Amino acid sequence: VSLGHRVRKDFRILHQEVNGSKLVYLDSAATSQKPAAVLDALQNYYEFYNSNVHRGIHYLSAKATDEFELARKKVARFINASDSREIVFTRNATEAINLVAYSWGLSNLKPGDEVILTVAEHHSCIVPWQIVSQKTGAVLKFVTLNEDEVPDINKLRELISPKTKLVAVHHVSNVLASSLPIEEIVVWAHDVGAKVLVDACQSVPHMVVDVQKLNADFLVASSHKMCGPTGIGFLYGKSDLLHSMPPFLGGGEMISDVFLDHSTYAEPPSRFEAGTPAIGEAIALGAAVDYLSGIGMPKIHEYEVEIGKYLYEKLSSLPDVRIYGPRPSESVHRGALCSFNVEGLHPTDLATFLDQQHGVAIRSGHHSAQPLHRYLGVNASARASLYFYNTKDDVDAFIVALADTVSFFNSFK
Amino acid sequence: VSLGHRVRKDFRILHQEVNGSKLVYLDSAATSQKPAAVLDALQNYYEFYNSNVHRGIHYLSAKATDEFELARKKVARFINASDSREIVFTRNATEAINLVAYSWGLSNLKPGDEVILTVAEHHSCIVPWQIVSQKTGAVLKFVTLNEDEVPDINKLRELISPKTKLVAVHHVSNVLASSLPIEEIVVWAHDVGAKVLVDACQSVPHMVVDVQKLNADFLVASSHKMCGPTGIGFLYGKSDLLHSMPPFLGGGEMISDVFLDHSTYAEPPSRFEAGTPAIGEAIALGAAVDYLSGIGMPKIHEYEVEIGKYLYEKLSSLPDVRIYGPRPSESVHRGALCSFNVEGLHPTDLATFLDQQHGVAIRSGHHSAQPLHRYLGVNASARASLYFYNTKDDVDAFIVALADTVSFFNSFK
Repeated sequence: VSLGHRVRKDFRILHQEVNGSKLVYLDSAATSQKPAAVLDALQNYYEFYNSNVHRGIHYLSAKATDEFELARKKVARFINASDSREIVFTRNATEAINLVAYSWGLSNLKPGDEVILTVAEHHSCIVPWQIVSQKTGAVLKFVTLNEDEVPDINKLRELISPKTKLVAVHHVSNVLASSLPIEEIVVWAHDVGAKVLVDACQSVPHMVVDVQKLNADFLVASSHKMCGPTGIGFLYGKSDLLHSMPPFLGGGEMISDVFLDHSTYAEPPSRFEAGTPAIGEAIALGAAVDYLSGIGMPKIHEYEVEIGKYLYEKLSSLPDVRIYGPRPSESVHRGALCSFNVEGLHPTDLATFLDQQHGVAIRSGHHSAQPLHRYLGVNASARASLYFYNTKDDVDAFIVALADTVSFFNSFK
Repeated sequence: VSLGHRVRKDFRILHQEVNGSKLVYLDSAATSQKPAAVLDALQNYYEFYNSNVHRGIHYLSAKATDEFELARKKVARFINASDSREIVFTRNATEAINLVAYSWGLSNLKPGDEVILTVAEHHSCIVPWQIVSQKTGAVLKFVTLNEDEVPDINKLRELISPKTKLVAVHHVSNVLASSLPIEEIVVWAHDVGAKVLVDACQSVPHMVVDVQKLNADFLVASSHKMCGPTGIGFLYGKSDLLHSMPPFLGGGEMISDVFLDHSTYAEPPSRFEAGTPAIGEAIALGAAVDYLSGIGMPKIHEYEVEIGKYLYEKLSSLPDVRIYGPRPSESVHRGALCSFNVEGLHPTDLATFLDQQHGVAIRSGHHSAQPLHRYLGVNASARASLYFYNTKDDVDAFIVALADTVSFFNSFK
């Protein structure tokens, strides 16, 4: 029994019919589905010990606070943070990136300072640093792709100079499925005195992530892509860096004392957590971490390797299909997703027909990476993305359905 | 059978023993408990149609998107917004206040501009404006209390001058249980060109709220206090005002087009909703709105006035008890909470004993209203706070338990 066929039972949502067909869900890169264990944890919180956290004294509040802070610890060890106080809870990675931009960026960046991105960056890792640029006078340096449709590592290294103060790049690309050598990027950046923000949204759900091994200064991720609930995500930041940073959001809970004239602030991470947090959601994210850890991130990543290659191979075997990004090898690792287009056909037509006639769920669009599509020469692409609850059977059904969809639209010549 | 005894069945969490005693929950001002209907809607989302929202072609996405946006309309209807596009989803009211402070505040407040608050303001409606003041040179004008321990409405009106640009005050106080004449205050502020932000966290869950009648410019509230999940809250704002406002958080979903050099932004409310939102939590908040509406907010308000009055009377019948805020009368109405202290005893001792020996859950501290307690001459107070699932029997148990607690600690003096 493959991993997918073993865990499929845990995910109630996959066991239904859509538009007359068995659902085939291949959009996990937009968001993941949740196992019973996570939903149980969420229900058990609300039904048995919901109360506001910290300084609540009474039994339910003490239990709520315990589990809440315990979930912070679970996330901390998942990414191997040295200290749980280096984990700050946000709504999503987007907010987490904004926290760094507002609190650290507006506080450390001067006119002339350089921030390095790639053209394959997600919008949440472009727009905040655009606004920081417009406020501070800092300049954005973009790393174009090479012949293998991945960010050019020597071009990136060339861009690292004493003017560089920040490198904000993806660990894994949500479109190209390519990875960056973060650990060595961090060394080159640190040699110059620059900080590295890692957009780890597509790596944390799918492979082992070690922030100490990476030595990254900031790392961001979203719960909803890693079998956890919507409405929570997290920011990792080195303790020393967080202690240096001013508050982002202000108000209740993040303060030490409040006077009419001024207020004093708590230390991280409470400094950056203003008002009542996503308590039940944090606790269920903890459960998602327990669930993923129970399977084993090595087991998951190795499985995604096999089904990802299988998806790449079968998709690429169709004529007129172009898959963006690198070709799989033992030197080039790919995430378990393919962004593609079919000659003469619009990806929205593909996605629509796949869903309506075959119950297959993919997405069409720029996938929040419009500049990348521009550099590739298109406005949109189709994307099939897997998680460990997908199977080879899912890929086969998708390929059959896609071949039928292509045949349909081409029949009109 | 009273409303409380009618609906208690809906709330699983109330039916348990803590510390050997039947639970008596009197901490709803800190957070509320959730009816089965809300939890079911949350579970139903995750088990059956979880998918990312907007521009998603496939069946599950279309359904999630429809329910997500329907939930936005349910919230707009609940507070009688004229347009659902005037509702912006946040993590909590604190964030919503921060949105206004950052987006509207920093781009409209100049050195010398005045912001009017009261000394009874919640920390989330104090600290963001302190920070804005520090950044723009604006100044805060605080309204003190009168002999009835409510904000001096005379001193408030007199503070209104051509220098005031914003009045940011509570609708109902989370400590005093008093209310402010918001509708009138809006008229006075608008006559000098000032905006009004209503902190409606203690009004939205407990009574009919009509933003068009109030004619408020901004209004904020948190889901977790109104039978909804943690992790979501909202900002209401007039469409013209929201349209004039620059983005707060930047990234995916809030954009129109993203280029390497700059980005354009969507219109409200998408403009202010960056990255994947708390999709499931928003849907559940809509279910909470459906639930509260099914009971009836006038019926809820009527019931809280009765049990709130009952609580005040019983508590004030105990010797050496002082309740902060105004006395209940035919002209002056209190919310269903009492913040208090007992002569010679610390409120933390009261709360701890009540929980451990009697299973009674209340709160001790400054309840994120520190300048208010300072003003009143104390560092902290005890607070018992009710919702419509509380009964007179709960109040009787509390008073019995409190009398015993007072007896215990005074037995050593």
